[PDB]
Amino acid sequence: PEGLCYGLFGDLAFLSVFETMRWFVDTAERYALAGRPLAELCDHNAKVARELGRNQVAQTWTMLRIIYCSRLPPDFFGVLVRDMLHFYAEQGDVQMAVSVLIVLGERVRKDIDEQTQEHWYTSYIDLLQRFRLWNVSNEVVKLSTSRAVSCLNQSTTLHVNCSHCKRPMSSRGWVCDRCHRCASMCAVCHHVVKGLFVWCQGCSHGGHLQHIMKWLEGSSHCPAGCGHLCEYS
Amino acid sequence: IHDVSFDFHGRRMATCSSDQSVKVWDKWHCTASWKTHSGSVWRVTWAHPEFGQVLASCSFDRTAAVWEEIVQSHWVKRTTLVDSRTSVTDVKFAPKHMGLMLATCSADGIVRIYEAPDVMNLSQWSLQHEISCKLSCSCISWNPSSSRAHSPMIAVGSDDNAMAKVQIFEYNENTRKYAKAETLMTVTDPVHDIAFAPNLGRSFHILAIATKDVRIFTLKPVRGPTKFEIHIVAQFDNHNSQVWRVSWNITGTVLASSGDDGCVRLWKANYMDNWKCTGILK
Amino acid sequence: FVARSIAADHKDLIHDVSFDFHGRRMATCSSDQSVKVWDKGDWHCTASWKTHSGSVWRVTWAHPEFGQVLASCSFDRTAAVWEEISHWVKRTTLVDSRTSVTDVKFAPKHMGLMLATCSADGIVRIYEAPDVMNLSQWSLQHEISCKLSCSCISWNPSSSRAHSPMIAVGSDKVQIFEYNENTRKYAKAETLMTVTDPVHDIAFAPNLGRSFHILAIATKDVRIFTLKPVPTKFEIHIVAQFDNHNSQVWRVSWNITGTVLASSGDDGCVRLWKANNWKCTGILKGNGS
Ligand SMILES: [Zn+2]
Ligand SMILES: [Zn+2]
Ligand SMILES: [Zn+2]
Repeated sequence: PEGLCYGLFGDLAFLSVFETMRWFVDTAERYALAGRPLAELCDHNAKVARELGRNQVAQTWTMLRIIYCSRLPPDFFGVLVRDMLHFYAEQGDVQMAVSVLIVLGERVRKDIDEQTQEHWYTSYIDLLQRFRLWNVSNEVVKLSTSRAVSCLNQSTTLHVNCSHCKRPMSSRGWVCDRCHRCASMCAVCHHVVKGLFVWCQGCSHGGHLQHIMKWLEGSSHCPAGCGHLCEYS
Repeated sequence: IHDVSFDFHGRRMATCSSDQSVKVWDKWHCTASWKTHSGSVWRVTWAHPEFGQVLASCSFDRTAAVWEEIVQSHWVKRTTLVDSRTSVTDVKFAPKHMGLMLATCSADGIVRIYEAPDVMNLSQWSLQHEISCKLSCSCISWNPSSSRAHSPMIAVGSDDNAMAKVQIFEYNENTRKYAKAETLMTVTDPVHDIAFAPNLGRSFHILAIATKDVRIFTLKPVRGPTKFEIHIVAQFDNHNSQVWRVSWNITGTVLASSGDDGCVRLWKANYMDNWKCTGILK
Repeated sequence: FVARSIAADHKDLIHDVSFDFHGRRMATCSSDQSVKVWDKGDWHCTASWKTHSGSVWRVTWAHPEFGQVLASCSFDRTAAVWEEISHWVKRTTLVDSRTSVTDVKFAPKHMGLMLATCSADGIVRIYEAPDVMNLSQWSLQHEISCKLSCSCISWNPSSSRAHSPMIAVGSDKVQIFEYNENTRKYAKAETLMTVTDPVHDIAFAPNLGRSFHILAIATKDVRIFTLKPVPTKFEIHIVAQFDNHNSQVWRVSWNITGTVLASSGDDGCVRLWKANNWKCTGILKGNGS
């Protein structure tokens, strides 16, 4: 006669609407995982952690910067870093472990078995997708040290056919071979859409993503002029 | 209201009651209230969004139904699972890492597990395995571990003779069939609900059991089903009554427990692995 | 018609100036063999490079549909074709000519990206790129022999199905050539017997749906010819003959709608002629007065 269920945003239900995890979202939002040297990455991550209030996380980032981005034996700290990663993982804090794996790179990947690494990666990806954070999830997938996770970002290839000929186009060109005409004509500014080309399933029309976004903000008809109620107003 | 379940994203709920209605609330105006079953609906659960807005409902009419939202926003009845000769107690989708797999437990002691070969066609399901628990099943809980080191594992809790009321079954790669893996002889009180804690990087599986008290086990996988070092770590008797439902944190750290007293309380463990109550709600 | 100097600084004398289709981008071929590009409430230079060994006479843009493509005739018998990647990169060089390339003007985009060059030897070549995605290849197809010293060319901006491709050729007298689908080869179409003085600029006009083409000739006196179709025969008629320049006219250019004609002569005066009958609408000078 009783039903209990906990929620994703910390909400508790039993109908009870008990509100009763913004730190995880913020850390995912402003960690830096690539494109910068190890020292800069660790310093930025520690600054973010200290600003949020996780003192131990910032201390861990700075300690990693001391340990790696510098005599003691080269492999004297490998067991320590592996133990720190396992301690973060076992307590349910997966974002820190995955971020350390991304930032350190191959310097620590060999110290952890592929099964546990993939488990951590999948858990963090599931958590990120749960909070509707696609950007950080895709960044983790792309930077993943495990090939299995990196391959999870690839039936993501769309096939395009020119309408004037009903034939396939080359996977690297914007010019139709048969019709000899640009089938990627922009539907607003009338140029060549070499990059992002937003499409409509109904009227099969589209153009520059920014142009279409700006056009739909002031009207509801397809800019190509077909009458298809694309946004239905 | 017999059960409430949040969706994957935590923005929608599915509430089923004895009024022959299953309601879906969106962040909370009920966008759809439709009659589902010929009997009272016990549990309704959500599925991973990669398969779409999919609901599973088990009822007293010996049938388990799978619902899907289609575009206003109307819910359709994708499939009926009439394999059960008696009432179906609990139904739970498997974790997304195993694909679209459904498991139902019947009051006759048979746990039936289904799977749709094509995730794009929910109208078809196949009874991949059937497990006999030799006792009246009450609730089941899948193991949400996404690690490749843990085989797909399902635990069945019976509310049935002072025998073990909790059976844990594990997938065997060679035999390609579930089999008994762990039997909790220490749990002889009737079991009303079980809920595995989300793994989320942990090296061991944490099991929460609903009984006359609240019990938490850490089924550590020791190095044929894999043996476990089963050891209860939290015997909470703050309820002073029977336990109905148990729900875990979204990170598998805080266990929400609800008893017959009408009070919902949360349990978390410090760094000594000493579980303690972190709040009382009512 | 208020004239105001644009905030642009050039270290060398500019020979030719060409706008873009939108009117934002522009190109100039300065006296130091430098092809510059400016961008748009002021003008900001974005590119400048040396192109050839000799002087660059005329520079003109292509249609933006194929991309930011520039052409430049030179004295080294070369007409380089440039592309924008802002790092402008030369795509090809059309050195098939034997004498100085007097002028180069891009063809209308209604028939693809084509290119024509008039050589001082009296032969006009025509280049086309079958693959728009790869501008590094340009196959010569038509070798129009004018039998006279070519001075300028101008394509026909007409894009209707009833009008064949059309190229004007001057001399330094006016010979107009039209494409013939029956023979699949360019030939002679018409000749302006009324033109005897040397020509320094020949320019068609944007038809904008007219039933006839308009030709403007730069000579000792500005002449406007209305070519009315009836090779397709033409009713060549002269509708204007202005001696206001009192000197040889060097440049002629039409507006986007083909209604007002600009003529710049040796008198240092830019004169705008508009239909009313054609009469002057504004006399300019070097300082803009
Ligand atoms: Zn085509
Ligand atoms: Zn555009
Ligand atoms: Zn459309």
